[PDB]
This record gives sequence, C-alpha cells and structure tokens, in this order.
Amino acid sequence: KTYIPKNDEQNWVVVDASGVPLGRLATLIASRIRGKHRPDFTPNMIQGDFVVVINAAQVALTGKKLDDKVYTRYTGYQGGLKTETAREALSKHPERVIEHAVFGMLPKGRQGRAMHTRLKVYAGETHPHSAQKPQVLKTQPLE
Amino acid sequence: WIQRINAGARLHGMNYSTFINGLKRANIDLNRKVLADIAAREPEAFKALVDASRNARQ
Amino acid sequence: MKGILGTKIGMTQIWKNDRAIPVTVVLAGPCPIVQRKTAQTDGYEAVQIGYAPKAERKVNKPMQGHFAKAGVAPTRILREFRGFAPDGDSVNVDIFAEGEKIDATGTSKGKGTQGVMKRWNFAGGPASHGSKKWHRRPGSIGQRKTPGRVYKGKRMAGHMGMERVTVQNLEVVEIRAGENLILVKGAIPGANGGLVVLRSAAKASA
Amino acid sequence: GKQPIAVPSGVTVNAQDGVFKVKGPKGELTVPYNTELTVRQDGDQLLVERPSDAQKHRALHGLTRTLVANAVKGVSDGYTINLELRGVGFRAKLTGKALEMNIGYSHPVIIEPPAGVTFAVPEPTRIDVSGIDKQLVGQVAANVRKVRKPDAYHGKGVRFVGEQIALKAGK
Amino acid sequence: MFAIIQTGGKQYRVSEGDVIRVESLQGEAGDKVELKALFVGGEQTVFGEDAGKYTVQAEVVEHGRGKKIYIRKYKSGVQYRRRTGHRQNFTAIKILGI
RNA sequence: UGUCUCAACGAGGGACUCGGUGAAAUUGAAUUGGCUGUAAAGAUGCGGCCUACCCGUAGCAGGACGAAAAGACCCCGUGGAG
RNA sequence: AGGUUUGGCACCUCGAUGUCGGCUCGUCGCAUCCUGGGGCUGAAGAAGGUCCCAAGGGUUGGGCUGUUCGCCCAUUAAAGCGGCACGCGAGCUGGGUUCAGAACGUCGUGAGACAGUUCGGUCUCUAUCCGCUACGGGCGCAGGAGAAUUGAGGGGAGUUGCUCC
RNA sequence: ACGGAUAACCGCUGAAAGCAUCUAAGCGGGAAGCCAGCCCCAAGAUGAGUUCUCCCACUGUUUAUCAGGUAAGACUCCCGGA
Ligand SMILES: [Mg+2]
Ligand SMILES: [Mg+2]
Ligand SMILES: [Mg+2]
Ligand SMILES: [Mg+2]
Ligand SMILES: [Mg+2]
Ligand SMILES: [Mg+2]
Ligand SMILES: [Mg+2]
Ligand SMILES: [Mg+2]
Ligand SMILES: [Mg+2]
Ligand SMILES: [Mg+2]
Ligand SMILES: [Mg+2]
Ligand SMILES: [Mg+2]
Ligand SMILES: [Mg+2]
Ligand SMILES: [Mg+2]
Ligand SMILES: [Mg+2]
Ligand SMILES: [Mg+2]
Ligand SMILES: [Mg+2]
Ligand SMILES: [Mg+2]
Ligand SMILES: [Mg+2]
Ligand SMILES: [Mg+2]
Ligand SMILES: [Mg+2]
Ligand SMILES: [Mg+2]
Ligand SMILES: [Mg+2]
Ligand SMILES: [Mg+2]
Ligand SMILES: [Mg+2]
Ligand SMILES: [Mg+2]
Ligand SMILES: [Mg+2]
Ligand SMILES: [Mg+2]
Ligand SMILES: [Mg+2]
Ligand SMILES: [Mg+2]
Ligand SMILES: [Mg+2]
Ligand SMILES: [Mg+2]
Ligand SMILES: [Mg+2]
Ligand SMILES: [Mg+2]
Ligand SMILES: [Mg+2]
Ligand SMILES: [Mg+2]
Ligand SMILES: [Mg+2]
Ligand SMILES: [Mg+2]
Ligand SMILES: [Mg+2]
Ligand SMILES: [Mg+2]
Ligand SMILES: [Mg+2]
Ligand SMILES: [Mg+2]
Ligand SMILES: [Mg+2]
Ligand SMILES: [Mg+2]
Ligand SMILES: [Mg+2]
Repeated sequence: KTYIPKNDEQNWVVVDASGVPLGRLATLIASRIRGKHRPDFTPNMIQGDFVVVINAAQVALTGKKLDDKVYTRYTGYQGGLKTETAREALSKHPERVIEHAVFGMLPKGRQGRAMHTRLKVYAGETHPHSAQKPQVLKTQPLE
Repeated sequence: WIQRINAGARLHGMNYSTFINGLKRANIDLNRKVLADIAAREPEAFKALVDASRNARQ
Repeated sequence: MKGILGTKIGMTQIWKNDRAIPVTVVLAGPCPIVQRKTAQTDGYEAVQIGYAPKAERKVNKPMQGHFAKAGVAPTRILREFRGFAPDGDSVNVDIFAEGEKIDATGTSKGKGTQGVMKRWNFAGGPASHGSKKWHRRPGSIGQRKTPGRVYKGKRMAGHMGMERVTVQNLEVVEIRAGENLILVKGAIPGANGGLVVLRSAAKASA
Repeated sequence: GKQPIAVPSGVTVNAQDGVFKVKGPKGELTVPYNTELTVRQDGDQLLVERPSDAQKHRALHGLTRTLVANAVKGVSDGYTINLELRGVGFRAKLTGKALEMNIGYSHPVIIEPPAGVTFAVPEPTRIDVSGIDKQLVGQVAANVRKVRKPDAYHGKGVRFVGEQIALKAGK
Repeated sequence: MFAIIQTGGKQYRVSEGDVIRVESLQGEAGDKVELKALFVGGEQTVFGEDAGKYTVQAEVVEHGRGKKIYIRKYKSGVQYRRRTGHRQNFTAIKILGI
C-alpha cells in the first residue's frame, strides 16, 4: 500500500566547487543524484537530480593529498599497465577527478551506471545548460 | 519508510534521529513508520509533526 | 609540415659523384586544395589536398558538390595535411628541395595471413630429431594456472602487411619538376602504382 | 631572530592582508606573508609577533621578521655578492646581459640572469652579482658557483673571495 | 490515508471496507469503535491524545480467510525438506466514524 | 649435407569456399571476464574493484585442477595369485 | 625481512593435479651484471673500492656432462639473482629417474634385491566454454546518404661499443 | 633532440634555537626511470564527437492503424587486382 510516485519531474542544479574539499562536495552531489533528498520513494527509479558541477578545477584537496593522491588505472595489457596520475595532474582533466569521486559514492549496478548520466562537470565557472536554469545549491546541512 | 521519513525531516531542518525522538517525547505518538511516510505524501501535516517534535525537545 | 601526394613508380640505379644510389621514383603529381580547415571553423588548422583525377561520370553528386564549391576537378583521392597553409595548388615544385630529408608514408604490401615465423620472427622448432612441431607453431602461450590465461597482446599468427607505414629521413636525391617527378633515396612502403605521402621530415635532425 | 624593524628614509610599507609591498630607492618589491599573523603598524620601526607561545608559531615569528628585514635591507641599500675564479686559466666575460664563463670545460659557459639581477665583472678573474631580492641574488650566485665547485684536492673553482677552503693532501 | 497500522488503526479514510487480523465480533455485530492517533477528517488534524478524544466507529463486514500459502523449509546436504500449508484469517470492517 | 647460424622459393596431398552424404569422444545444469581478497589451503560462479554492445568464421593452446582408464606408485584388507 | 633450499605438519587433490633436463614462447620482482644519476674514499689523473637513486632497454658463441649446476675456450658494456605448479608435454623432444629383456658389482641357501652401474624399451588425427591473434555479419550512434577528420584513451619503441676533436 | 614534474642527491632564502642549519612556510638544480615529444591503432569515447557536400516534404476514408512508388545513394550480378 506504500505510495509509488510517477516522476514527470526533471530537476537541474548548479553546485559550485571552489574550495570545497573534494570528498565533501562529492558526497553532497552523490546524495542529491541518488535521491535521498526529498522522500526517496522508490529505490527502483532514478528519480534523483541533474547536477552541474562548475569550477571543478578549483577543488581544494586539504592535506598532502594534492600530490599524494595517486589515481591508478589498468589497461588490459599484462605488460605493466597500472598507469598512475598525481591528482596534481587534475591539470590534465579536472572533471575526471570530480567525476571519479562521485561515481565511487554511487551504486555500482545497472541503475548506478545509468545514474552517472546525471553528472555534468565543467572545470570553468561556465556551462551550456542555461536552457534548464538550474537552481543553485549551498553545500552543507545544519543539525 | 525510514528513508522517506528522514528525507521529510531534513526538508524542515530535522533528521530521522531527531524527528523520531522528538515525536517519541511528545506524549508518545506511536504512529508507525509506514504511517509517517504517507504524511510525507501530505506535507502540511508532516510539517506540524515536525514542529511538534521540535517542541517536546526544546 | 610540407606535404604532398603521389604514386610509387619504382626503384632503379643512379649515380652521384660516382656513388651508386638506389632510388625510388615517385610522382608527386600536382595537388589541388579542395578544403581549408581553420581552427576557427573546424577546430584545428589543416589543408585538404587531392590527387588522382577521375571523370565526373564516375563522381557521385555529394562529392561533385564538394569539389565544386572549391573550384576543382574531381579527384579520386583526398587527404588532409596538418599545419599546412599552401596557396593556389600544391605542386611538388620547390615544396621539396634537393637534398632534404623527408618522411615517406605508404601502405605495406599485403601479405595475407602469415604464421609466427614470418610475422614475429619466431624461429619455431627443429626440423629433425623428432617433432610434429617442425614448422611455425609457437611453443607455449602461458604458464599453467599461474594466471591461467594467455597474455593480452600476445604474438600470434595473423594478418601481416597491409599496414600503414612511415619511413623517416629518406633523402631527396633529385627533382625533375616539370615532369612532376621526385627521386628519393632508398625504399618506400607498398607496391608500385600505390599512394604515398611525402611530408617534411617530422623528426628534424639537430 | 625577532625584534624591531628599521625604516630607512626612502621606504614605504602597506599592511593590507598578508600583502606587503615596498617602494624604496632602488624600486618596489613584495614579500609573501602568512595571514595567521597580522602585519604591524608602520609608525616608525615595525615588528610583528606570534599569537601564541606555542611551538609552531615562533618559528614563523623569526622567519617572517627576518624576511621583511632583508627585504627592507635590499630596497633601501641594495645587494651584491662577490666571487673569485680560481685555477689555471679560469676567467669570465660579460656579453650583453649575460655572463661568459671560461673555466676548464671544452665549451665556454653562459648564464642569463633572471630579471632584476645584474652581473658585473671588473677584474677578469672576479664576478659580482648585484640586485634587489636577496633570495634571487643567492640563487644566481649559487648558479655561478654550480658551474664549478672548488675541488677538494687543489681548490680550483668558483670562490666567495673571502672563502677559505682547506684542501686534501694529494700524494 | 487511513491506517490499519499494526492491529488497531487510526487514520482518516471515511467509508470503505478493509481487512484486519480478526475480532470475534460476529456478523456485523461488532460495530467496533476506534482509538485515533491522528486523522484529517476536515483538513485539520492533531495527534497529542487530542486524536484520542476522537474515535471512528466501524461496522464489521465479514470474516474471511486469506490466500493460501505454503511454508517451505530446506537446508542443504542434510535431507530436511518441509512442506506445510497455511492461511491466516481476518475480519473485514467498513468504516463510518467521526 | 637444411642437423645447424637461419631460413627462403617452388611442388603436390590436406587445411579454406560451394553442392551431395554426415560421425565421435564428451556433456549437473549455464545468462560461463581481469585484478586482489576470501573461502576445505590454486574462484567465471563469494567480497571489493576494474573491464566489457549482440552473433559468427579462420586460427593458438594458458585455464576450465581440460578428456581417457573407480592411481600400476604409497598405505590399508586378519583380500588374491605366481 | 624474504619464502626461491633441506625440512616439519598432513590441509584439497590416490573414480590420476604427468616428474628431471633441453627446446619454444614469454612475462614479473629487485635484494642491479651493463648502461644512466649521486655521497664517501686510505678519491691527484687514469683504473678502482663501497654505499644511495634507478627495473628503459640490454645481458655472446662453443668443449665436457642428461644434466640443473660447475669447470674450461674465445669474446663482451655486461656475460645479474630469483617468481611464475622448481612457468611452459591437449606445444615438441624423451637424453635423465619409476614397468616388462639382459649383464656386471654387491646382498640373499633361494625366489629375488640395490646407493648402485650398463645396452634396449609405444609420449593419445578433430578445442565445447574462457583467454589470445586475426576477419566478418547485426544493431546502435533521433532523417537517408558520399567523403575529410579531433584524439578520450591504447599499443610499439627504448641496448651499447669503438675511434676522432 | 627539445620540454615538464621527480629519485638519491646538491643548493638559495631560513626560524624554532640571538650562532648554525637545504626544511619547519617558501624556492632552484637533478637520472637510461615518470609525463609529453616519435611511429601505429582509436568515437561501441552507448559520454557514440567535429567539418564539407547531396536529397527533400510524396502516397493511402475514421478498415489493414504503418507500411508502399521513389530521391540522393548504395547493393546484387559480371570481368579483374602487388
Ligand atoms: Mg597480397
Ligand atoms: Mg629453423
Ligand atoms: Mg600444460
Ligand atoms: Mg583468474
Ligand atoms: Mg548452499
Ligand atoms: Mg553436514
Ligand atoms: Mg600448397
Ligand atoms: Mg556474458
Ligand atoms: Mg586469506
Ligand atoms: Mg583468486
Ligand atoms: Mg551469483
Ligand atoms: Mg568475482
Ligand atoms: Mg560497450
Ligand atoms: Mg590443435
Ligand atoms: Mg584429468
Ligand atoms: Mg581407487
Ligand atoms: Mg593369504
Ligand atoms: Mg616446502
Ligand atoms: Mg590431524
Ligand atoms: Mg575426476
Ligand atoms: Mg614424482
Ligand atoms: Mg633499489
Ligand atoms: Mg656510477
Ligand atoms: Mg678517477
Ligand atoms: Mg655459455
Ligand atoms: Mg666433437
Ligand atoms: Mg628469468
Ligand atoms: Mg620446490
Ligand atoms: Mg616444472
Ligand atoms: Mg598430453
Ligand atoms: Mg630414456
Ligand atoms: Mg652367493
Ligand atoms: Mg635397438
Ligand atoms: Mg629411446
Ligand atoms: Mg584429419
Ligand atoms: Mg544528416
Ligand atoms: Mg593519448
Ligand atoms: Mg575502452
Ligand atoms: Mg644555508
Ligand atoms: Mg624540488
Ligand atoms: Mg627541473
Ligand atoms: Mg639512449
Ligand atoms: Mg544519446
Ligand atoms: Mg517507411
Ligand atoms: Mg537511383
């Protein structure tokens, strides 16, 4: 008998990232995209929101992390793959840094991959999705 | 039901821990967690339940 | 940088101050500028140059209007050259200077499905002392259960030849400009009558 | 490594943020500054001090004081290290804005000084690097010393002019 | 939003049958009167035992048996299967109350 | 002297394509990836993470503790036989 | 510390997990044989010693022996040490040890035995799945078509001597 | 080759610790190694990208509701191919 909403709603949102610790902005984006906020209604449905991260280049990385953080990736080849990038090599492509954090804090299933579709990252303070006029968010909740 | 209930609780600046306890402190409401959800489909009420839990807690 | 298109004509014997020189003859027939790629319009700088002519009876309407917007006769072949900004049309004239080193790109002669000895220089097994692994036949591909797959990128029987190929820093022996002939030292990839690109030596010497 | 700053007559200072720009007789300069402390009043001599008798502070106390000190010592006075080529046939030349090292390598050596730093030589066997920033003149002179460190056995190389150097016994 | 919550329910859905654990109240004889933890019977509602000062009567409608089920138990490697039929009774109650 | 450095070219008979006839061993069922970890101690099948569109054809033999013979070694049976 | 030796223990495998060496094919560690960079030296130069960083690539051909090793010849920048079921027999050898024949030495009255030594002695045409190399068919990529293309990402390559200034 | 960031290491500026100190803030130098540069592959990068050009608004009553004649353009077939 529990209510099961239909979801005509699309919900655009514009999160700034300058100075926010990466994991923290990550968790806020992952929560807002997975549902959570608002009564979650069905886990079955991707009823979360579209996030539009901007200034992703400016993310703070408090502590030694800026050059300690070694993102690692493995090419099929059994020649040694496992290439690694410093995160100070967010200069190569800062959106990847953001997009990696978020996808970690999302489900890993069919629906989760489908969720990664709802993240849009732009390292600069600009974006092309003006047509959806996203609502601004803040960054942290209060007791 | 828990997910939806503290989703609504955070819509007003509370949270499941806080809202459920404050409702418990208010002459024990004893609504089921099922029932508190549905009042998260009827927002004007869940709102007053939030103000009531916020009371028995100040 | 500098670039042009031509057909591979063949290799012969030559002399320059009593040094016998093998040479490949190439026809760097005049090329036309069909398209100009600005970055401001196509995101990067390049030029689309054409080569072997063909009669408009064989040229379908879309390609016809392509060539037509640029004012050029239809060409069986088109290619881009990065960073070129030529003018008029790209003749081999002066574009290469005698004695330059140049990057010659062509297409390996297609050798079909070669074994391991031909393809990767395996040097398979002994021809006596007692096998049925005489010919190619690689020995092992793995090591028991240890990862228990065979490695990705393993060398194996396959399609040999037919590759793109570049050979860098061949020397420009001679230029018969009016014939549109360019004489280059040494070998070039692919069979006679084939397409080849000559471009400015990409790894210019110090 | 603390104490009051001195203010020569041809100087100015601004206490905004951690910014600290000076406009002394040889030109303007700036010294980066931790903002956890506040930059002090310019009324005559100036000193900044640590909020806490804590360990981590007084280190920055001394570093910040001495840094502003040397910045003033430069903008008001100037800076200039001396250097002495030493060893058979070692010498240098000035060629435009660059130094012409000529000391025991098959290739004569050149050095172009980063901005604001002036090479000079009078005696062909002696260099002098003048400038405004002290860290800059330090790294420049350290480069010219890098071109050849004096050898342990015989003392060939770049020297400080006043630089005594003991030497190993050879045979 | 009416709520058979748990065993005795307290929510505003005026006028309809619904199923409950049972009663003993034969036929329609029950006319069971109900507590009330909160219902919106006129937009307005309350909980603070002011709901208890309200009550909703309900006619009983009829007793019934739920759908059949088979309890099934199994554990690996030890033989041990168990098949057993079950279905739980209920009382259907119409609502009318304040 | 092709055994070899060190393999080449050529021949025929297969292998490949089309039309005719058409088996076999094997097969708990299968919608049957990589790393690392854990598990009765060598994981497609458990955990985490990565990678990966559907389906074939020609080929290679690392895995499927691949197939074949209820280990011939070893021990055991108050077993057997020469 | 490591887990490459001999071992302990006996945990899966005795309705079978083929074992030495060679060949073939590779790939990984680094506790580095060569090359590259450094400190110190009882480092003048040259030639070295030893420790620190470093795993890109490289690391020869023969005689003897089944050998692995090891000794030797003649070179070399160097002629590294280990893992991968002491990697690799549905990939090959089958020289070695674990079947039947036969002989010597030895032991046993014998039948027979071995720490041994010696000559001889069947290595199973068809790949289902996964993994790999090559090659197509389908659909997708918000109209249907012909061409030119950015490069997210991925692979290959990566050694070294000698002489001369 | 050039270039960027690094290892051991070598230094500048320098407090704590009125001297000293390469480090505690900061900065430069520094390898066959790392990233880029060279060659090859690559948008099934389902996040499927970009550019030039071509063809264009056809037809069928509530009955067959999507299909059918065609355009641009391919494909079958034929003769051949480093
Ligand atoms: Mg061919
Ligand atoms: Mg051979
Ligand atoms: Mg095997
Ligand atoms: Mg595996
Ligand atoms: Mg079970
Ligand atoms: Mg049991
Ligand atoms: Mg043949
Ligand atoms: Mg599958
Ligand atoms: Mg474990
Ligand atoms: Mg495992
Ligand atoms: Mg499962
Ligand atoms: Mg798994
Ligand atoms: Mg895919
Ligand atoms: Mg086979
Ligand atoms: Mg078996
Ligand atoms: Mg048995
Ligand atoms: Mg008996
Ligand atoms: Mg052991
Ligand atoms: Mg036991
Ligand atoms: Mg079995
Ligand atoms: Mg054995
Ligand atoms: Mg080491
Ligand atoms: Mg050395
Ligand atoms: Mg020496
Ligand atoms: Mg040898
Ligand atoms: Mg002999
Ligand atoms: Mg090895
Ligand atoms: Mg062993
Ligand atoms: Mg083995
Ligand atoms: Mg076999
Ligand atoms: Mg034998
Ligand atoms: Mg006797
Ligand atoms: Mg015989
Ligand atoms: Mg034999
Ligand atoms: Mg056959
Ligand atoms: Mg289109
Ligand atoms: Mg790339
Ligand atoms: Mg991919
Ligand atoms: Mg110092
Ligand atoms: Mg540094
Ligand atoms: Mg540097
Ligand atoms: Mg080199
Ligand atoms: Mg799409
Ligand atoms: Mg249609
Ligand atoms: Mg037509």
